[PDB]
Amino acid sequence: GEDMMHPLKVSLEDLYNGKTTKLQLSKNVLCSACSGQGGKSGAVQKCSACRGRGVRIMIRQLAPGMVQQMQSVCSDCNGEGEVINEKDRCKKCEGKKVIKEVKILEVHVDKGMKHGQRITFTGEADQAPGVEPGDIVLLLQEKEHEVFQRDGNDLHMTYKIGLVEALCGFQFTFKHLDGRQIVVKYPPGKVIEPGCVRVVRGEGMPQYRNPFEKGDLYIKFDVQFPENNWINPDKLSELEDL
Amino acid sequence: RGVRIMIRQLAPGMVQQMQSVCSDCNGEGEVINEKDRCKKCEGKKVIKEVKILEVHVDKGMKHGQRITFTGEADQAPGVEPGD
Amino acid sequence: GEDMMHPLKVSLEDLYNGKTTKLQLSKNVLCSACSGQGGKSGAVQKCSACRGRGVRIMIRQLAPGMVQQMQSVCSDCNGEGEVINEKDRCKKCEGKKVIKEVKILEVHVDKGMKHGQRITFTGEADQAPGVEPGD
Amino acid sequence: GEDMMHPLKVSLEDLYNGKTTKLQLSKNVLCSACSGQGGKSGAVQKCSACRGRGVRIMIRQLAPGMVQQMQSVCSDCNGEGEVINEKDRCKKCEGKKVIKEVKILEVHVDKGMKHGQRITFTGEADQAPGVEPGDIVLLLQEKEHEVFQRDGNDLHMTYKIGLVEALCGFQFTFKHLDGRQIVVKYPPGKVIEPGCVRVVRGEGMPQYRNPFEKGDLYIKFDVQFPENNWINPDKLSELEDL
Ligand SMILES: [Zn+2]
Ligand SMILES: [Zn+2]
Ligand SMILES: [Zn+2]
Ligand SMILES: [Zn+2]
Ligand SMILES: [Zn+2]
Ligand SMILES: [Zn+2]
Repeated sequence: GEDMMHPLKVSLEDLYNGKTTKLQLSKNVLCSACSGQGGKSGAVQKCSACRGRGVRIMIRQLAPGMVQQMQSVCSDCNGEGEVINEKDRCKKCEGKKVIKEVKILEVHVDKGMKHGQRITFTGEADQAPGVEPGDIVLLLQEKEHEVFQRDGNDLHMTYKIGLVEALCGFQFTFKHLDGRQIVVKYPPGKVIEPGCVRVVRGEGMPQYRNPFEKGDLYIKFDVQFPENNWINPDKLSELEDL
Repeated sequence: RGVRIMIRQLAPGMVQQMQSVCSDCNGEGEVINEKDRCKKCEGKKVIKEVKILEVHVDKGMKHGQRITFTGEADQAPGVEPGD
Repeated sequence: GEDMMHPLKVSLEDLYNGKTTKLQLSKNVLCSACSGQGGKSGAVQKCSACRGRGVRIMIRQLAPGMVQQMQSVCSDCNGEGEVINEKDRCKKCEGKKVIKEVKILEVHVDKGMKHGQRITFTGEADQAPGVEPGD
Repeated sequence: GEDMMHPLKVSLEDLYNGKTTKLQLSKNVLCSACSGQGGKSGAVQKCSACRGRGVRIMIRQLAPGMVQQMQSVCSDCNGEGEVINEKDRCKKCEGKKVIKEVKILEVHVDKGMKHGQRITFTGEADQAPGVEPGDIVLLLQEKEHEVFQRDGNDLHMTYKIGLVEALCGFQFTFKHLDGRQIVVKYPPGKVIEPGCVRVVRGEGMPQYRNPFEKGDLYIKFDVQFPENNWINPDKLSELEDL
């Protein structure tokens, strides 16, 4: 049978911490009451309606002397070309050989898993009579995150700082993907240039299969200048001297 | 026949037969070479002409009163014109 | 369209406290690339294979002088009776007029709800061309 | 005849001020001594060497039993297939019907002309017997300029300023494409943000055919922060208060 592909939307926190989620899927299963045979041997009859074709040709007049032949799925066998009396299949499928069942799959998203990574559930796809079921393949879709951008195992963020912080040193705090508060300290007497990047080592994403190893966090600094007229002209001399 | 049956597919396995007036004889069922009729009608046996009728409305005429111009309607081959 | 019925298994604690749960369902949606038309007007062709029937009659010999005629869904149009070139529909449906999409429904189970109670999501069932979706 | 295309490399100053330049080109002209006839009527003889083919097949042995046939241009008629005795053409062409002459073209580059603009000299290409000459087409190629980048009729430049200049106002001078010194003044109490753009109106490129109208000059400001440790920590408080 055909494999079923489903996108699983995951956050950066889900990918960092790991996540177990329950996915509800509706799939075709072989009808438990007739084991797909549709019905008993000799219960399966040619649909009289479409004469086994699955489809009926309906004639719609558009104008006198203009008829449109439309092919419609046959109402009496729903396209199957066969009819099975309810008593021979069950009061479930309806000569269809399958029933829609709701299955809950438990999905494990491991630490450090990547965008586009596949989680396969073997033989979990749609069942059909005389067909071995395909797989359900979940495709991991990473959601955009407001603070962090992921590059492989590394994380990138933009942090806004004032001119005073950029020149005189600073301390700031942010929330990481595990919910820890990280305190970043930059010593006085070192300058942060506008757009410059600094690194916080080991505060990136965990490696897949090796969650003890992590990438790095790169912080791009956006240096905010003070507004128009922030200082009296008389004090510009004192600033120049410094 | 004057008409052609054109088949329009609506979907694979749904065909609509539409009757269209035949492009080649404009519904007449016959064709006359231009040289045999003229460069006017076109095997049509008639031409559209613009006629000016002078209409006299007499004093005291009533709403719904009829003014008839005899034989002034459309001409057709082998047909005496209406009014 | 037909309504889709799904059993939602709930515990007594879920029914007592109330519960919000996310249900992932796969449904047929109209193909965004051809708006169900399947393809452009005149892109829809009769399947040559089954001559518009959706099905092919395959002859299986059981023994010399015993042939079984089996009706199989036509491989070339997957039962539709029509074929649409990929370029006329998209590289998605495949002349099918629909695509399987995964939708997440947020389901609210209120306090005191009963066994057999129905929660309806209107128009959320399978879409088909020229058919208003069921619930 | 075929048109001759020549790239003319022009600077922004050339395009702003206008430029007259002399271009020396070598072209084929009809031989003044035989008027292309090659020679007198009956002076033109089939080349005996190549029997009128212009080419000779030379056999080079590569190994015994391996011969390479190479087609070479015929030495005796230089590919023409004909030979004209020197006395019948002149001591110039040599039965060639043309001579290489050096022509100087005066090229006018007007104010506001654009990259890729064509200057055509009609009938100035190579002459051949019984062929009307093609044109010489000069294609203007704008050279990169160290300070200014041109966009249509507008000019762009990057100007570096200190943090003090960005906050307290500044005055600077630059040399324009006409060689004028432009003094740009920015008033005190207005801030220049890093990477912000300002405009000096009417200091762009002149419009082609309308050199009284000019585009604008856009100045991107690159704000230079002071280096690491530029101020004593004790003075950081005084800076914060301002
Ligand atoms: Zn069944
Ligand atoms: Zn049927
Ligand atoms: Zn489609
Ligand atoms: Zn088919
Ligand atoms: Zn000569
Ligand atoms: Zn020769």
